[PDB]
Amino acid sequence: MSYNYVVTAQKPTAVNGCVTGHFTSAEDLNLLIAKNTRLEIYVVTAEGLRPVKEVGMYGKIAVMELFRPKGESKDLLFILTAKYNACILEYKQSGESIDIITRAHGNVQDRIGRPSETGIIGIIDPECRMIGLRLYDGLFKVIPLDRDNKELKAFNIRLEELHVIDVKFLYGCQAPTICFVYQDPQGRHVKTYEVSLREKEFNKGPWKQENVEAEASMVIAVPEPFGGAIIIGQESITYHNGDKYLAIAPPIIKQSTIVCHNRVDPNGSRYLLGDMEGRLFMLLLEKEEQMDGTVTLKDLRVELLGETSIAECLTYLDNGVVFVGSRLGDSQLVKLNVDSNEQGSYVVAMETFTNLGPIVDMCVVDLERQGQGQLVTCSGAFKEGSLRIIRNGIGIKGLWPLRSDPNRETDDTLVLSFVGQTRVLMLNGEEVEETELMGFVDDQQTFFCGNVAHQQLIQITSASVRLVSQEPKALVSEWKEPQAKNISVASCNSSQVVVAVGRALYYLQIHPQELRQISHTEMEHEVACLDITPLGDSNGLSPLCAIGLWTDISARILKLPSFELLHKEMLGGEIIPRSILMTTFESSHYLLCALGDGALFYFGLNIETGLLSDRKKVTLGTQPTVLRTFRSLSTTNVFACSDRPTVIYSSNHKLVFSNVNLKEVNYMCPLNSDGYPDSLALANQKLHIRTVPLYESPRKICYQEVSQCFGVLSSRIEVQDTSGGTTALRPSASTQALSSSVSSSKLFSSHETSFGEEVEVHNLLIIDQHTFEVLHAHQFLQNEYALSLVSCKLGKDPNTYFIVGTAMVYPEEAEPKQGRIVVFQYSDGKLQTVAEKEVKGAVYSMVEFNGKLLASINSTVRLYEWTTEKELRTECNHYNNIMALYLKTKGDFILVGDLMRSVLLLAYKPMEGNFEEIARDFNPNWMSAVEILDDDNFLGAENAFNLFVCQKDSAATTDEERQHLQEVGLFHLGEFVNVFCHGSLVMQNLGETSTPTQGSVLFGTVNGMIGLVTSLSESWYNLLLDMQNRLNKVIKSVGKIEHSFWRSFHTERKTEPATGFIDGDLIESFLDISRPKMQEVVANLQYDDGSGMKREATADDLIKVVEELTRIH
Amino acid sequence: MLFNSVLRQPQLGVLRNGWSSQYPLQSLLTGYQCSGNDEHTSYGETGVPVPPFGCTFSSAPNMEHVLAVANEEGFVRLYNTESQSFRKKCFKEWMAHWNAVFDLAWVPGELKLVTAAGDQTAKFWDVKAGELIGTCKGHQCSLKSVAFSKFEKAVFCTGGRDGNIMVWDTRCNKKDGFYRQVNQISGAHNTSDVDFQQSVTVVLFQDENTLVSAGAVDGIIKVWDLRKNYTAYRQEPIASKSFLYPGSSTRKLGYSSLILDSTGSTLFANCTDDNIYMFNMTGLKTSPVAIFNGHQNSTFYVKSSLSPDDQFLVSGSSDEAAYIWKVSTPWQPPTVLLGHSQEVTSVCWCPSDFTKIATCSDDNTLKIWRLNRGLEEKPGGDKLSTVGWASQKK
Amino acid sequence: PKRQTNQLQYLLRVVLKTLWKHQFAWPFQQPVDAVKLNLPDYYKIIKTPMDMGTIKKRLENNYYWNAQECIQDFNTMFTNCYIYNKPGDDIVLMAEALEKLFLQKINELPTEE
Amino acid sequence: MADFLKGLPVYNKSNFSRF
Repeated sequence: MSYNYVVTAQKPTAVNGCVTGHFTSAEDLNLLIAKNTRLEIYVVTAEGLRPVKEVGMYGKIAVMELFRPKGESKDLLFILTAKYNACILEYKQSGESIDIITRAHGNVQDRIGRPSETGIIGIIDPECRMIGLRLYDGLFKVIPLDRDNKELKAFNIRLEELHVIDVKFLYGCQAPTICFVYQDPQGRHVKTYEVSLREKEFNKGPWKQENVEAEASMVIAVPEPFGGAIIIGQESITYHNGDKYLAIAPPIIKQSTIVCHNRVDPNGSRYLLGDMEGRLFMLLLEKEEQMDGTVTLKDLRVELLGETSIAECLTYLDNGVVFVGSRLGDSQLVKLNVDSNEQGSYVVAMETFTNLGPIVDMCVVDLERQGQGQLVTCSGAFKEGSLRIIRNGIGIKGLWPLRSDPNRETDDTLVLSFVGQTRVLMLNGEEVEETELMGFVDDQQTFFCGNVAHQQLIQITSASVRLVSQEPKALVSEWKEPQAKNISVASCNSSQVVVAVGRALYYLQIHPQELRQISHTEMEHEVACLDITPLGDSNGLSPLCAIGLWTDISARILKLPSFELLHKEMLGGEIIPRSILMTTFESSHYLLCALGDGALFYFGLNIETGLLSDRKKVTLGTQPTVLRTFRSLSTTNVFACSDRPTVIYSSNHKLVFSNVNLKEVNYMCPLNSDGYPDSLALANQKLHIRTVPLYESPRKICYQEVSQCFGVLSSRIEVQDTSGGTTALRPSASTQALSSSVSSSKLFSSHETSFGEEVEVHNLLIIDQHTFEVLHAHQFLQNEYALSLVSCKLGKDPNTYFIVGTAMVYPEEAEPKQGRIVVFQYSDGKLQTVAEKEVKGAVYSMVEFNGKLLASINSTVRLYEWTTEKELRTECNHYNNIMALYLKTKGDFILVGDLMRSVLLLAYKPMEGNFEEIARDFNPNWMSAVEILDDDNFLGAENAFNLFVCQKDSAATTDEERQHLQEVGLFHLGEFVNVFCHGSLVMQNLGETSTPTQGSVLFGTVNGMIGLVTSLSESWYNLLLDMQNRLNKVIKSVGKIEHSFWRSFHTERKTEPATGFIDGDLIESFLDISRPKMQEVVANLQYDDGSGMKREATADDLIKVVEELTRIH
Repeated sequence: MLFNSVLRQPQLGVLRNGWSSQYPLQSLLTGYQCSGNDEHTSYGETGVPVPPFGCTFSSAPNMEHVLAVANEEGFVRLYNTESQSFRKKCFKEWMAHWNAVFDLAWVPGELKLVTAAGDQTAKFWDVKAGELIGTCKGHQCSLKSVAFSKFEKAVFCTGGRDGNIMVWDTRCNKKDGFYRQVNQISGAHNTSDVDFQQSVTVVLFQDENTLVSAGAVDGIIKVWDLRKNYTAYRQEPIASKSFLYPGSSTRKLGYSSLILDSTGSTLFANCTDDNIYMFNMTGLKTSPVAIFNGHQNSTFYVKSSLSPDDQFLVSGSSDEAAYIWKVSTPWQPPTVLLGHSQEVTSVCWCPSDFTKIATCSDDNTLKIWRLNRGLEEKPGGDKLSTVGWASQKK
Repeated sequence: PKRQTNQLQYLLRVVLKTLWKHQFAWPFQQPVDAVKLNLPDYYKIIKTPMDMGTIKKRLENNYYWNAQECIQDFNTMFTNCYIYNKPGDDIVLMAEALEKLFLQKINELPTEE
Repeated sequence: MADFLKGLPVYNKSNFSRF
């Protein structure tokens, strides 16, 4: 059995291209960005970048532009995905219903043809007549824009030039005219063609071919005032227009090559060009008029503006601001100031959209030190690599829950706090000051206060009853101090106010139209807030007077007037929680009392009965229920808050354990002010991100709990100059470290570079778990690339060791030949080496097997034993592989990967000592990631954005038949998966109580998606696949694209449909449709629970199932 | 460069290098080895070695490792190349033709094959049952090559030494147990001006209605459209696409063998002027973009093959060894695969394994070579247990 | 009395091989017709212009009854190439090189067992 | 005074002149 469920915890956030136009309406600009498949449209406004819609398409969006045909007000959008599917989208809005309609959908994949090396290029005629696609090598797809072509019937034109490096459109031509730069054995040339749809061929072209430089990157289309084409490449900027060949070689563009570009001035008087290193160059077009009417170009200029993120998208929105889109870094909203500043650069950032980027590795750690797991990844690359931390959630002690002012709020009453007193100051905004005034008593300090009825408020003061207000204006019912008893385990509500003044007391509910004598019987149980909490604001009758008491916790429900006598069950519970929480959706009220003494009662309150509940026995301390309320929406519930950390989700009668974003909650609740959405009230978007910038690209990360440290491999790129050996480029975290160390391997001593060469130096950084500051940065040797890291316990040695494998790399050789396996110990402050163990090869990935160690030398799986004399000794070898890249272990099973071969599961032989080959997969896969799910299922992630799971079938005969593993399940994730890990964001225990999560596995991809993979049962999988197929039949796709077509396995040669893999966004879209759509689906479903009983297909019964499925999300 | 690509893959993420794969494995060509255990010897029924001609892999699911070696005595054999059992390597062997076979083809994704020879017929066998399913009588002279469509499994092509080319459809019903030619073209490659010259050498299937053919002395490549029917067509057939010979010698040059990539846009033709030309089919460029030289194609019996990822070309030679060229860089010297005493006549790279490559030569021995890295092997023989080695031309 | 004798194995295994591995035997291993060669005299002079592809079909079909009947249809092949194929010509010359080789192996063909 | 950054095209002034 291997039936897997895959879901997406966090959406991808790596920008793949940007457009700007009047998409939503003809009066506002837009910013449309499609990260990997998720397409978000932002409407440009004064408040910032307000999102208006995000959609999920079944395909990796690759070609994106906006075109405005004649006869249409708002311009349509053309989308081409990585599965060769073309869609034309239009923004349709009717008052509030926002939807995107597909005016023309089609499939443009050709059975024959080689895919292009650059990728996929889409071009639009400036007058919006036809669509040009550079899909396959040697072909040029052309789609007419005639409205009868709803099915997108295109035609392919054959051109003589095969290796076309770029193709774009021209300007000012009556007929559709394109220009392309191409590579031939004679060099790189630029040629123009006049494409005509009437003859369906290519004409001669406006101007002849011109020999451009050997490194022409891409072409820029200059608008009508100047026309022609712009060719930018490494060390060259040229302008070609008929008889004009104005070319310059600026000395500033020499460092790197331009990647992205955009046009700012509508007439074409200014351009922005990106760079590989993040520099944002600007291109100036100097114009001049000759005689009358004719305008030509004077000269070209380039200028450096500043440094930005790693530029893959550049767009100019409005008012001198630029959207800097990034693939390996966070996106930026930079501002182009007219005047410069210090360290002169006209680029100043305004907003930073977080991007997970190329997640290389990840690991699960426990900062809380309880036993649960939080993710930490080595995000980013090049100069902007960081250490972003992903977690689950949603000395400032004490809050202001008094939302007295309906709109002004801020701070009007300084309600300051100590033991059994009252500090209430009149404030003007958040101005708080330690200027004690004698007008109001200030030696007192408040816990709580309340209102009674008809705003006959009470000025609680020991001196005199001086009501500073206009409504009551009387000395009636001041909160007296019979024994100097201020709020000391005391409280009051608002609908009714029951106090305990001394011991004999006339019920203080004597207010205008609020008269009652119920708490007149002598109460022997003085409660903090002895009262009832109504079901809304009902008063004057007795709809539900049954509340109960928690002093003895009896089945009898004690109403307030009774106060009877029962068995003396005064338990040890006296510790106070924070609150019990008003939290439900529309109409369901429950009573999850905080009975943390034992048998935590998460009552699913049946109002009438309230008998029992699903009890989760969490044996914690002495914590009874404490009544407290803060209100945010139409909510009526409470919350069990026992001693050992318990943070819950809102459910019917069950519970989960999670984290609140605040790291300390004694008397805490955040604000409701909606002023700053970027800087939220998150003290320290369901998953929260904490960013620690290292200013250098990390490679591998591991955690040690004995010293509570993070060991991270990192690579720093420095320009190598002969004057001084090597000079740094930017100050990274390695240079700005508290300590430093340089490796010294005397036995392993074994070229020269130029002044313009660059050197990648690999370092190991030790980072504290609390402050996340670098402590020690051990620097490796020259031409030393480090490719592994593991903190492990070896043999009988009580110490834990950081083991790093590394290899020499020289520009001459293609494969490393010599390497080493270095062992470090972190005693205090300094990393001390122990052993070197020089190995002729290249270490790739190392995992602690069973107290010994296993290596991943090229074409070699070796076992090393940590002897008593502190050195590694070889134990056994296995050479039946090309070279083992990624390796995972579980028990006695060693899942060995290969870059072009397949799963190579090996079994250790304790009696023999050498490895054996139980089975091996015999298919070509081009593997990229390996994981072992269970004792039988082995899962892998590919280089062509694919997922698969194979099994070691035990039904085969006692022969070579069992030596084969068949691909049980296949899936097309559509993303380049990079790392697999074990854990979950939910509290990681007690998940076997019929919950459909049999083993949770995280995966992190290159584009920055966190994903969950779990296992189900056979009946669960069959029901779930059937319901998914029914929903796919019922629901309408965003771009008229089939879900099964998109999820089907698709390599370069095989296109078998996806089997044995339940999808994640389609399953969770069931909760995002209207009730008639719930009735359209599940109309004749079975909903098999046992074998054949209870076949009714209740919509709520499937809603509960989907909720249980999305609990692990 | 391979290690650099591997290291840079996680940070950047999927970069296209021209061909249908990444990781430019150029540095592991000099690691192909064939031990004396994996080598296979073809022994005749009378005891005399028989030189195999025609040995290709398969495409059926879960049985892609079987080989299709056929010797000159008609004893067609089906082997197994993956498992290391060393006992009874010849899984199947039977008599299909009473004459000397010439070429073998398999229907994609099925356990059936087609055998061709000078019997003037083509036999359609079902190897899962071992029965003579079909007979394809209708050739006036001997047969030379048979090919199956990658996309279509029911129709296929057959070319004869008479200078005739007909497509046989298995969906058609035989009238007396003999198949009938659905469409026939006569004199497909006749000299520009019934003999040794009027004979098509290789006929390959491009897509569901296109055929690429090359003959003996015309020296040109003719691509026909099978949608345009040739029922009567009482004239010399015209070619939808024509590819002339870009040579210098004025002799009766020809194309010994032809192969296509995994897509169908690049065509590699091994001419008999010690050259291999590569042509583009998607474009309209009739001139060859790239050529390869170094192997001697003196005999019309030499074939060639492509790697599964379409990166490297392997071919026979008169140097008693196989030659391997890199597609992207033809200027570099090739890699020679020494070990064979006599002429190599056919080489086949596995369509679903970069490692196993089967070379069947005129030395009456078929050798299945596999990648051999990790020079620090366990002891027990250095040169004794080795009958072939890879070397760079220098 | 029909029976199996080592001489029919001779003409059925390796003498039939020499018939099949016979040089200049090219147009006869295909059963002869008239429309394909546009020679109508072949079927009008002789009622049954049989070739030895047909005798191959019939010996693998085991239709032949007597060894005398088998050698009689073989010398009927002889007689057909003598009566239709004109003597004193190139065609009867290559058919007679064929005839020389068959005379040699009918010398090689022994008696029964 | 510099022409490379001067007179950028603008919509209504209350577009990016707040927050």
